[PDB]
Amino acid sequence: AKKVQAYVKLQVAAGMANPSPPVGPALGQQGVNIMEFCKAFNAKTDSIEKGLPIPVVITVYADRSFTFVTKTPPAAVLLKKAAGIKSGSGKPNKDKVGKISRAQLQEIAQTKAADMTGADIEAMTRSIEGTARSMGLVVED
Amino acid sequence: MALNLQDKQAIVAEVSEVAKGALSAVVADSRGVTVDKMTELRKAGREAGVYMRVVRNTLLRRAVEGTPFECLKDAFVGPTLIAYSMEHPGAAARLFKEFAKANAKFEVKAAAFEGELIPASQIDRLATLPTYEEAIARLMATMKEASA
Amino acid sequence: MKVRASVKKLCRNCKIVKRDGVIRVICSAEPKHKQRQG
RNA sequence: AGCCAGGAUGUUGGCUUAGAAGCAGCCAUCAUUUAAAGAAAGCGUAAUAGCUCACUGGUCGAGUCGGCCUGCGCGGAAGAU
Repeated sequence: AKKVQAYVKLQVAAGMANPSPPVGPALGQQGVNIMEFCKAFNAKTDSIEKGLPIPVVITVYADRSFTFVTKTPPAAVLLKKAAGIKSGSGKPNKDKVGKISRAQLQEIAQTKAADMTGADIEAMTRSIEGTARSMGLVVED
Repeated sequence: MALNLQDKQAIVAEVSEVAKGALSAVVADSRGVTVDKMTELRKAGREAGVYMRVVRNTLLRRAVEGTPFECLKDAFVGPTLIAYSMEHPGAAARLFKEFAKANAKFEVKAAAFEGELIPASQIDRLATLPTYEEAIARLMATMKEASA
Repeated sequence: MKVRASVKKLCRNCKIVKRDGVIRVICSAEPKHKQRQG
């Protein structure tokens, strides 16, 4: 990629591409088609998984017919479904209560290595530590 | 800019490259972006790993500060921006060709390939440094020139 | 006009100028800011 | 100082709310790519959006900034034969 036009990243539903309240028309209305988002998005989404937030950016200029593109999951929410307590803090960040695993935080970042500058695979992990310690999440490391 | 014990580090590394370097080109990143340097990063990774370093230094006392020792022609490659692509163990193997290709993708510019000082010339995109190891193109005609 | 005994810059855009021997606050961004000594 | 650029990721931080996406509030005020980019200073919105600003990179090529002491001046300063 060398040039981007615009993007509205929102956490939308992999199971079925048709939410009324969450986004509905707000997903794309400025040249975007809500009819092209249930005929192609679910085309590639049966090939990995459905159910969790899958952000999507849409390529609409003025020709009415875009080229949907994928995205990658969030890393701060990766410690909610894969690490421990979902929320992360529970209380205001004054007292450390959270925790993480030691074998994890190494493979749970290799999935999202397609958006990490740190060349080395482990230099990608070192960044996770900051992500994982957002509130001070104390690894029994 | 801390005082002087910081910039001199830049001059040290740059002089180490220019003197202990090889054939290299320029890359004029007037409006550098994320992905242009990322492709340059992969390209440098191909050359034996990380020695095709490319830092954003067009600055006289910073990049032009190592010219006097080696590459004593960088005053004219001292202007608005020259992200000199200094080399290291090896040769020209594909540095110029790869630049010549990646700049022609509209990647920002290379100031019309201002060029480094391997030769006694200034700007000449050459393709005469791709092949430096091949020793098998000479064993292709041995089993077809015996019968006749 | 804020025509005030005390006048001052309010924001970054506010400029102090004297013209005809009088202080004025003149603001590029905010018509409100634009003042006067009296 | 202006003049060209950027002003980015987790993120829209979470609630309580009606909605809250920097900007209603309360509160944490952290971390990342690092040239740098405030969980945000203004504007802006239905709320996003959007627009700036902060800091930082480019041109340019001498000075430049705000405190102290004191001299002299300005305003504050409107009455009736």
